[PDB]
Amino acid sequence: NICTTRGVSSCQQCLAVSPMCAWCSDEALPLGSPRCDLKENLLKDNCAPESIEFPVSEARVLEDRPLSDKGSGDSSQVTQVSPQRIALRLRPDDSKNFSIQVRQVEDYPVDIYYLMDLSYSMKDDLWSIQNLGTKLATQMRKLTSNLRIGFGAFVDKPVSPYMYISPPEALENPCYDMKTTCLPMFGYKHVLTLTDQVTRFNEEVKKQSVSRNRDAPEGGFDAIMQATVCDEKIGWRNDASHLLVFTTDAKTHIALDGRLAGIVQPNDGQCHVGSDNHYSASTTMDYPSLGLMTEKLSQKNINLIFAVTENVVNLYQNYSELIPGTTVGVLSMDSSNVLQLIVDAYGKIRSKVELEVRDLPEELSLSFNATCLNNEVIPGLKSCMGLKIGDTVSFSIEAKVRGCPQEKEKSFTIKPVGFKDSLIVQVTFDCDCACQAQAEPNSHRCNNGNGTFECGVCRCGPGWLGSQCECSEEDYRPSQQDECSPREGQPVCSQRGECLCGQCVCHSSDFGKITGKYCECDDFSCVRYKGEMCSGHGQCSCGDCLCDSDWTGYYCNCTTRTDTCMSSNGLLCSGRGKCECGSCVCIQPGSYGDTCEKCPTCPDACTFKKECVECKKFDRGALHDENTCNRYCRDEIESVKELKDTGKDAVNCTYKNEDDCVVRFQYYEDSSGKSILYVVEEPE
Amino acid sequence: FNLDVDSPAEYSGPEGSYFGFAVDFFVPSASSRMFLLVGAPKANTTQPGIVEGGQVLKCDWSSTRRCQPIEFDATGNRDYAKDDPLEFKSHQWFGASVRSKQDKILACAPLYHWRTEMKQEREPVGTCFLQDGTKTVEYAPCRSQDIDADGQGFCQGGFSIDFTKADRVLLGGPGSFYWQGQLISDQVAEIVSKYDPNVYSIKYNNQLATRTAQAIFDDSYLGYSVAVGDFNGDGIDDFVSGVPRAARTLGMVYIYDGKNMSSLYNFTGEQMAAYFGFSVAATDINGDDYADVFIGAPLFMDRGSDGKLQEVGQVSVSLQRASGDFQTTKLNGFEVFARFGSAIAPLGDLDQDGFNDIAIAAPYGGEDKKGIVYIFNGRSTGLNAVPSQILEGQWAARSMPPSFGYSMKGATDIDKNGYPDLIVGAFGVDRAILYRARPVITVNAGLEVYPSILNQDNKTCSLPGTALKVSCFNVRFCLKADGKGVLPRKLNFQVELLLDKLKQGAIRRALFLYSRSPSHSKNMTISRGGLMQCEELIAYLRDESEFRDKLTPITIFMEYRLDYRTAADTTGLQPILNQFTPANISRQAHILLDCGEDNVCKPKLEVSVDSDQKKIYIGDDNPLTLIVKAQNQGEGAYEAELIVSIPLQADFIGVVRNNEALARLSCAFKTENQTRQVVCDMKAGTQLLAGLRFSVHQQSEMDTSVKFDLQIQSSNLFDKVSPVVSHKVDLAVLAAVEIRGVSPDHVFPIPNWEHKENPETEEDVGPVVQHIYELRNNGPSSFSKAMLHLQWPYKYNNNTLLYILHYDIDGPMNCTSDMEINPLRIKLGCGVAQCLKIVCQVGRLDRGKSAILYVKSLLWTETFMNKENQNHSYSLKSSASFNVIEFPYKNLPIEDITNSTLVTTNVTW
Ligand SMILES: CC(C)(C)c1cc(Br)cc([C@@H](CN(C(=O)CN)C(=O)c2cc(O)cc(Nc3ncc(O)cn3)c2)C(=O)O)c1
Repeated sequence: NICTTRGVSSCQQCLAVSPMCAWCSDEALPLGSPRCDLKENLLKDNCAPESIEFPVSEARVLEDRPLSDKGSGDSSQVTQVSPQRIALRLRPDDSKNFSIQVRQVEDYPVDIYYLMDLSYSMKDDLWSIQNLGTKLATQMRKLTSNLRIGFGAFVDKPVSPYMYISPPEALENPCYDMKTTCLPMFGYKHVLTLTDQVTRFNEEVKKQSVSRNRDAPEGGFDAIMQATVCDEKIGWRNDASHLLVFTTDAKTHIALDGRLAGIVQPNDGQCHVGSDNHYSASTTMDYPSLGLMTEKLSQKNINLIFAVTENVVNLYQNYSELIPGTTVGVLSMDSSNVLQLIVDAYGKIRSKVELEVRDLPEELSLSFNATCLNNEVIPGLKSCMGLKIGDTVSFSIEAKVRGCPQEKEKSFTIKPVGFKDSLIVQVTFDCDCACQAQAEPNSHRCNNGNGTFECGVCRCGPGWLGSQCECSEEDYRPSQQDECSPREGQPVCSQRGECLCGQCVCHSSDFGKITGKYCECDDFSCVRYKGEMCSGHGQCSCGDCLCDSDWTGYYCNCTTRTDTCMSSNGLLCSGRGKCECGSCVCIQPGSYGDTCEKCPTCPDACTFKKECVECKKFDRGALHDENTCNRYCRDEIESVKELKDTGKDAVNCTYKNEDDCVVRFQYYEDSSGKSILYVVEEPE
Repeated sequence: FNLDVDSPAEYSGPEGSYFGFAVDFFVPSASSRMFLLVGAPKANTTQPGIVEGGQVLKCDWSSTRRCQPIEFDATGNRDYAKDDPLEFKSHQWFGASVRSKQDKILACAPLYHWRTEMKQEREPVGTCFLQDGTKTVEYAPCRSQDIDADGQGFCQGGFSIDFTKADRVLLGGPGSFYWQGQLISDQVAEIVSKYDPNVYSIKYNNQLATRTAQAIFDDSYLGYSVAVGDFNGDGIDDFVSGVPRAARTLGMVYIYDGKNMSSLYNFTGEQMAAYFGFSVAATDINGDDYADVFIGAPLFMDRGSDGKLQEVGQVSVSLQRASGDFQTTKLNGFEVFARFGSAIAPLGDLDQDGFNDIAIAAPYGGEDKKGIVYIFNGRSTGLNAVPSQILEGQWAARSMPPSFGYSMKGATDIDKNGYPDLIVGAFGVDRAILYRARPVITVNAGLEVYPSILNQDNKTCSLPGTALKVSCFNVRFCLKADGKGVLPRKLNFQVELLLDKLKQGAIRRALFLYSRSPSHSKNMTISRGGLMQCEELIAYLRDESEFRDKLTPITIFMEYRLDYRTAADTTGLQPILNQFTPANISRQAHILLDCGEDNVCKPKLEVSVDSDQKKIYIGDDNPLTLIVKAQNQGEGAYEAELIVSIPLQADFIGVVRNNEALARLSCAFKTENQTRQVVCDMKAGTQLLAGLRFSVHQQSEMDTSVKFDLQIQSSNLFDKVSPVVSHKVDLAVLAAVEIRGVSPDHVFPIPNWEHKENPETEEDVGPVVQHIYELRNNGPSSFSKAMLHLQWPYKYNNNTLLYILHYDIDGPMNCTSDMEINPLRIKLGCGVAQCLKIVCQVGRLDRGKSAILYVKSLLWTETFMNKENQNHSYSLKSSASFNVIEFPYKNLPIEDITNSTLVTTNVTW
């Protein structure tokens, strides 16, 4: 079997060759039996059990605490990930698994930072927020109890193609030409630090004033960057959700857009808000690119909300597709609906969780199997959505190594995006056996010394060979009695090496090592995808291109990640197909597309709705007992007695039930994305 | 790969002056000296009252390297009236953009202001200065009577500039017409002749300039970067301009005609906010005499492992074909936040291989954050996606990043060695670096042994110094070297021959005759040209008593090197060897394996081939596999080799693994001498059975089958070639086409409905009923034309069962009805009732393509009220079918495919 044709030469090679191999190193030397094949074999063959070396992977929780139930003011007792630190032990060829739990704690502290564009078109907008603080308090009282509110403003850089200077007195008042008054241009100014006294917000709004811009795109990205990175100035709380509201009216400037203004120094991401609260580097630092903004938002755990007027929604929505965790909404031209938008955005970014890995070594690889609500397992993906506050979800992860690198101890973390808590994994490798502590180089136990006694057979030095090193290059005895031939007729060492005094030794090589008692194995002739080379995310031994946990395949050529394969409705491949290794393949004809949601021949939605309606109306059916019927009911269900047929695209349906009565139901969706449905209280 | 990184030229400017923001070569025709033009937009000047005026400096070469500014304009702000200045030259960023053609230099101040003649105002039109030999003129095409932001007032002309072959200047202003941008193109002679220092808004007759567009095109920044190249075959350079904020900030590239400013081409990026068009280059990368386009997106974010968006940048390479289209490939970045693609510099042919090469910068990448430059070589297929050289910055940062690579200029041999050199700008540390290119040498090596098979008893020659006899042969070592450019006439090569490579302490078998060692090193001189002019040496074998390993081949090994110091030339520019030429070469020999036939061995080699894929389809994911049997019925063969040769279009996946009963091999895939083959790898009477994977598709379109050829070639002297064998696989057209459709399934009176004399709306008749059908091709082959029929009951017992309303189609098909559609202008099968037939014809559909048909109809509620009164019922039903009539493959056989489907609907009261 395996572990016998390979390894054997030493304990370390026996450990490294394959996960299931073993080694026994008794001083009895029971020759004629293998010391490397398997554990139960070493149990027999009269080899000492206490000398049997067989490390196995082991993972045990170091620090874990129960998930919190109501975090309405606990200083540090609030928990959201139940295991916080685990120790992972890996024999350097194998893998093992562990579980994570993530919870949305009720009544979690919230810090909202309202950032506003202050162009002239924003003027009426500025008038509508004069009482925003009290309304925000009275609306978020029922959601959180630690609301903190901050205020910041921006127009654009007071530099070149934005305002320059003016030969008349427009420098101190640009609005005199329009027989009005306004502040001079300002890039970004911190106005109100996050405070729990809501009324100050209102007190701080009446004193604001807009400024004249040359229309044009605004400078909001600088303001967002400074709001995220200025930890002390803005006043973020570590153990609190962080909503950054960004209200704007017009288009936006990008990185490398400031080169027209003479600014060529890239944004560095540090905080440049002085004592005056004005962005000092506004005239010297370029706009931040979306990569840097995404990085800083992830690092500081800030969730970004784009409150924009209709004019530009189709732009910012698309921008939100390049910065995960961003929520775009609709804002009236008078900005009278901003509070409802913020409540909806907060309620919608708390409804989904998502795991990310930080400080993952290049050696390691991970595979994720998620478990969402209703106790359904959706393997292959790490992000769950559709949650509600107070709900808990779980994930299973297995971690595999190609081998073990020079380092012996490493660490990384698995963290839910937007959360404070995380799980810290400390990984270690048992590359070497335990016996090296009793190594005796050049001992008389080995003939004429000339080598090292490594807990068993001597490892011969240069010029010496064979067990016990009884043969050398000065003798080269041809008498072999160890079956030094892989096959009858075939060369003794398959022409890849030569047999000397009983054993094969493999000769030189150009682009790969050679392993095996018959020189039958290498690490350069592995099968390859598209004939190029073994993709690298996995092992290449004996012509086999093994793969990692996240790169699995015959040729290591198609990822097992299931991030692309879920549909927008919140379930895998629109429920008509499965993700194979990155593309939804669906099992029914008349269906095609990325997720096979484009099926024209598929029947009306109310056909799939009828069983959910029956479940939510009457207690009958096997699916009702199994409660799998709850999977279908993604849309909100309400019982009514009047036909709410009023709707632009409201869809009706009828069902002839088993009884003589007829079931009637309706459904429609709105702009906020919440789809609702109504069932008539009594069947017809 | 030949840029000299061991001794770059260093230039430094005043601290904090952005020395290096713009770089170009100055090559005047009036002298043999060439300069570096380095822009310092923040350099303080001696102009009266001018703070941060900017400069352009001519840094010299082959001297005490010192940069002295050019005195383009020695005056300050002019006066419009008493105490009314006309100009504002402070912080004008002069030298931010520098270009030079022949003895003409164009420097530009993008941030120049001026006092409008209409009213007291300060507007950044930007200006430029053109130095032509001894004369120097001011060129400000955006200083015209268009004053406000809606005109050329905020033009910022000179942001990007470029000369052309026909001595015509292109200038881009990203601020014209509410920052729509503008390209202004003017003849140099006109600019020089039409200059009056007292005239502020000059009129040029031959000005080509793009004009204002709709308000949607605003904030486009047309002219951010410009390039010139020919793209309609007229011989006149066309205009390539970046519009990085076009198409909702997706970024675009316009190509305008070079003689009347007409739109020729548009390129559009794929990701927003990427500044697709930040840098544009136009050069031929594959030597087809057609200019190819390179477009940079330094902020491109691509998806890596773990599905994370990484900001690496991208370069889109579009190759120009004679058909007028472009073949586009993408080249992603290497490091994160390095902004790969910020600067794209053509170099011409860096190594003079025949295909032009390019350089692309990552100004914020490498060790620390001090910028690097990747050099790419061009091939026949286009750009090579693997950089052949990495230039690394070597300057610690300061208050601002060094930004090594923010500017380059190539395609100029500052050294006059025959290989174009490069300049890299480091304006963050106020430095400019000159990388010279070393000559590339191509070397061929030859190694052979005359007998190549040693009968161990052939003790023909006696070892010197004694009377013993040994079996000996000869080894020939030959070298050839050549290169382009200025190279020394003689090169020195160190050659080492190892007479036994694979064995290492194993005792060797072959020894040098004039020595007793398996290694021989010699120094020899090579002329750049000449001939091989090579020598031979004699080696022998030790007697049988020394060793017993006779099966192992004796491997002769050759390594060659050259002393770079000897050929370093006067300036210290030492040459380099070609990147892909091999430096080591090996041969193999064997001892006689007791064949004894005629002092050599005679093998007999046969092959056979088969597969389960007797017939194959036109095109799909080909699972094609081959089972091959190889037999050596004769004596053993030395270095026997199996070759699989395939016609024009095919591919090789690999050898089948995890099959124990099938013998595994290490077969490999090669393509050389415009011939593509699979080459795979014995003792007498050897049988082997192997399996292989292949991907084959039809692209020639004259034969209905595909062929394969097999060959066996070995090192044996007599049985060199085995008889050739051929294999055939038939081609098939399997266009699996199907139809499927669905009806609402069931329909229930209408509330608040009253009878009317005639219905005028849809609700007056009754509810709507929809039927949806789809004809879809799920087969590995496409079909040309097909027809489908829909059979539908229409009336029964003088009662309208249903009322057709309108059609809907998706796909290239045309339908037709046998009776009037919607006879009344509204705003129970066919076996027993009046029928209606709908015949539709659909064109070509490929694999996975389909045509979809939608029908909506109205339910006549009066008929069902009469049904309820009369106490009966209707069993409504309908049918459909299709038949294919044509396949696009005329030469291929055609088959008939016909099917049908049935639908139904239920109505209750
Ligand atoms: C003092 C100051 C600096 C306040 C000032 C002085 C003068 Br004196 C004149 C103005 C006008 C100029 N203007 C005007 O349009 C005039 N009202 C623009 O500057 C302008 C700019 C764009 O960069 C795009 C567009 N048009 C546009 N915008 C968005 C879009 O999606 C498409 N097009 C328009 C204004 O903005 O109010 C301002």
